Amino acid sequence: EFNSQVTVAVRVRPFSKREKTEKASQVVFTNGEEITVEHPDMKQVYSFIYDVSFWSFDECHPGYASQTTVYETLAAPLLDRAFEGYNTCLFAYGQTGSGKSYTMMGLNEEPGIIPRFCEDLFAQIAKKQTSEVSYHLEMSFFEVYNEKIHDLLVCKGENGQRKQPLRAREHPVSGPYVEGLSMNVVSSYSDIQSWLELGNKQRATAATGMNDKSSRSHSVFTLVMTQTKTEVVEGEEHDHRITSRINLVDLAGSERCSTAHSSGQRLKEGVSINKSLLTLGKVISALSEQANGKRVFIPYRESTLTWLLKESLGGNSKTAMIATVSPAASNIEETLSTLRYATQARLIVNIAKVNEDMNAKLIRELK
Amino acid sequence: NSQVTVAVRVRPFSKREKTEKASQVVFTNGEEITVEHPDMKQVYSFIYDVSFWSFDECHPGYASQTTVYETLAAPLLDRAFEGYNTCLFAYGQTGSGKSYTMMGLNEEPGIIPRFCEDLFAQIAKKQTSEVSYHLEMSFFEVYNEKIHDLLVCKGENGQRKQPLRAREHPVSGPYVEGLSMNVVSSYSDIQSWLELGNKQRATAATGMNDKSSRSHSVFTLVMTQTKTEVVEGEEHDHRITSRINLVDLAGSERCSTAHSSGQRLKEGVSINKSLLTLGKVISALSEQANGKRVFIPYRESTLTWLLKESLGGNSKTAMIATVSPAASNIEETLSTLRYATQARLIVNIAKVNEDMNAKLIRELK
Ligand SMILES: Nc1ncnc2c1ncn2[C@@H]1O[C@H](COP(=O)(O)OP(=O)(O)O)[C@@H](O)[C@H]1O
Ligand SMILES: Nc1ncnc2c1ncn2[C@@H]1O[C@H](COP(=O)(O)OP(=O)(O)O)[C@@H](O)[C@H]1O
Ligand SMILES: [Mg+2]
Repeated sequence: EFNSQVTVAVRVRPFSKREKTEKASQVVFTNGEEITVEHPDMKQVYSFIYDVSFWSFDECHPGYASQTTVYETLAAPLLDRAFEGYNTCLFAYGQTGSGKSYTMMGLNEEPGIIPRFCEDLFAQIAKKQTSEVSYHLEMSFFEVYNEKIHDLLVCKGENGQRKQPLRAREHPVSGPYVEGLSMNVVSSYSDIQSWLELGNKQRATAATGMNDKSSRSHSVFTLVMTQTKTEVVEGEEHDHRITSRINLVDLAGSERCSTAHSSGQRLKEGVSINKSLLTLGKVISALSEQANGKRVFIPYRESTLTWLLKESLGGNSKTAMIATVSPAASNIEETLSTLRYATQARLIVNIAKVNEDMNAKLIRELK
Repeated sequence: NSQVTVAVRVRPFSKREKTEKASQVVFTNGEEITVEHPDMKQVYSFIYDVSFWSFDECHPGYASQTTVYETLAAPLLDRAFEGYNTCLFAYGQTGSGKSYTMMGLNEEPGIIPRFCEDLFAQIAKKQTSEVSYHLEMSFFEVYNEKIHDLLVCKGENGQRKQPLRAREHPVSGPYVEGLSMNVVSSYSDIQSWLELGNKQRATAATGMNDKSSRSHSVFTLVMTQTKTEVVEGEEHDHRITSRINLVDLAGSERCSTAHSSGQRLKEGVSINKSLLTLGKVISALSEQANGKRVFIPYRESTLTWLLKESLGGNSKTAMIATVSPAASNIEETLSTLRYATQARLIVNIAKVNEDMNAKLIRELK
């Protein structure tokens, strides 16, 4: 009966060193909810509406959306629903050097969404930690690189090459998953921060022409929260459990080989990123046409990313998209591709449900 | 016209099998003998007339020492005083607790002492100085189809086990030629002779324990009840003789699990043959009591031969089987339980033990 719509949001980034050296023009203007793109040639103007818009272009102009603002507007509802008993997903999308990693992870003195999410989660837990409710939290953090899966939260052994790949499998009920994945327990913010540091140090980064710290890999942060609660029953208590999966996803960029001066491994990994975005795009185009009566088959098996995220793009999750765009005029068509895929993702509808861990057993038939 | 009163008696976990987490295989649901294979390959069911669930105290029906005596042995005493013969067989494997079930310990005593004390008490109560009761006793063993007396001390030799032979008196029935009969008046007089005889009984260290019986044991009480004559003349004219028999058989002992070594293979065969004959006799008597014409094979074993008159006519026969509830002794418990069933066994399987969430059907119905 529920049909949860996907929460699309947009973030305009300020000018970069490259776009200031080449004195590129501003074309992405905002008025609040709406985002418009006045082409330089002045032959046509496009405009798009979204649930949420962020304008980090100027640190002084009114309407400046900060890390705390994007958090409190996007992630806090997802935290409320995750405590309610829903699965949640927040995934970034955009081009190279557009503010996806800065938006989600952030830097040391400019945190992104992930640390704030974990911090507020643990705060609400410590503030609701009664004997009525117990809380158990597991985390995983993994990487997709040249269609191979990798665990980020391990201390690699010394060798000429030490990256042990994992395999993806399909459980008939739970859906796709990764076999051999470290699921580490967490009690408070400190362990989370240490694991995040280890993961962001093990992640794949390189220096390319459009970002010196360009992530060469998709990154997924999974939190499994199990909250146990009681009901006065014929015997002992502690007989309700609610599980929730929170998937925070930072993806890479399209990376045109001409601008991004690339030869060898960068081309190779870059090409892999291009094949991962093409598949993802095709899955967001088929999910936006399957929510309009037309019947379509979503291709999730053509990429490990979309295969693992089968349950988030569709299926059972409350999901949100952060499109990242640059205001320069030298990237208009790529910004527009991002905005068109975001406006199509707006039309996605999922079926989110409470994970009472009791269906078909006894209280399903009570109900 | 009397069928056997077969009864079973499960024992509780001991120290070793409670420490080593040996799981329970024998359970109770009113039939009180259901065996769930630990792999749940088969669920057997062993309906019995009487059964004593001495597994854990908190269950209703914890059959204690007093319970088993007052239930199964005291009728044999009330019947002995009626002028009729009785036999009580004890069957169990090494470790089931047959000794603690029949004899008992200094605490929580057993069938033998309860029977003897109640006998002496009822005698002293019914005694009038016009009626009198006299008790003599004998104690022998059957070994490799041969007879031996247990109350005869032996001298200096390798060993002095002399064989006696059985003979049929045309009226008194079968008996042993050369058996020692000894008078008694109190339970110490019996306990002394028993602690003497169980030292000369046959025992050897086989594949099971070093103290495992390899011979059947018969303990016989002969009771003479004499009443006087009021018409005129001699007393000793109204005499009633009763025979109580307390037997202790050995184990079936399969050779597959115990590579018999020449002399441990001559005793297992004999025991296996005697148990088969005993089973045929009991099944034929049960079928007789339910209105059939059959023939009881007394003659295929010295045991049944000498116990003919105690296993036929107006006599009372009981058999108490002792079993363990551990999964370590499943092959032995099923053996003990199959040799005791005078009915049809019921084997089945269905994994309803764990319906996923508290009897799905109660609300899915
Ligand atoms: N809102 C912002 N304020 C200040 N600097 C920003 C902002 N957004 C992005 N940047 C800068 O731009 C770069 C973003 O690179 P990154 O987001 O990692 O690329 P990608 O999104 O392709 O992974 C960083 O060096 C960061 O300092
Ligand atoms: N029904 C019972 N209840 C409690 N304890 C028992 C029971 N049967 C046996 N036991 C304990 O286990 C032992 C009995 O085993 P035992 O008589 O040595 O076996 P067997 O007589 O077959 O050689 C005794 O030590 C006794 O304390
Ligand atoms: Mg990045």
